Amino acid sequence: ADTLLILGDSLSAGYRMSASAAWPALLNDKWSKTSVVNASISGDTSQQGLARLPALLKQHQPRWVLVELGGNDGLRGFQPQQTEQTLRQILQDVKAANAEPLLMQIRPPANYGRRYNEAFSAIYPKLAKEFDVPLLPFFMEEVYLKPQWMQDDGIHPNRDAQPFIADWMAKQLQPLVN
Repeated sequence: ADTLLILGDSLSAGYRMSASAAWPALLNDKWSKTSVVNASISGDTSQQGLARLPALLKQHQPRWVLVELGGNDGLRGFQPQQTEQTLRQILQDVKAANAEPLLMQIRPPANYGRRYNEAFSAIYPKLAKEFDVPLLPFFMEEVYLKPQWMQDDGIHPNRDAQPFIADWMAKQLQPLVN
């Protein structure tokens, strides 16, 4: 089976829950045909993900790499321009490893400021166009509509949400991984 590497933060690693409870594990279970390797770490900024990428590509030799990063950059002092360059590098590295990067749109909280939010959000469509890659919608948009799937911080999806995110992701990824 080919390998799909998930390079994400808390949203893919699972916030305050075990690896087996996070949606990537459920997806892996749902899929013998495709191996889903979760290389996500709670709190990771795009830079921290990029730092771990080289070893991951060499060790896992993935055919596809889902990039779900950037949400932690704002609070970590990174300007939209820095997030853009970091993601650009990640996409470059993924392609150079003969893997297909699958980028996911990320949306920061509204209390971050319109100036930042507009610039930040624009990063994703720009890179997807620049590298001609798939741009998946932010999976949390659907989760936000179900308070019963949100943890207390109003930021991370809870345990009950994972199976649904896994199904949602399976649907989005199906066409991309054949």
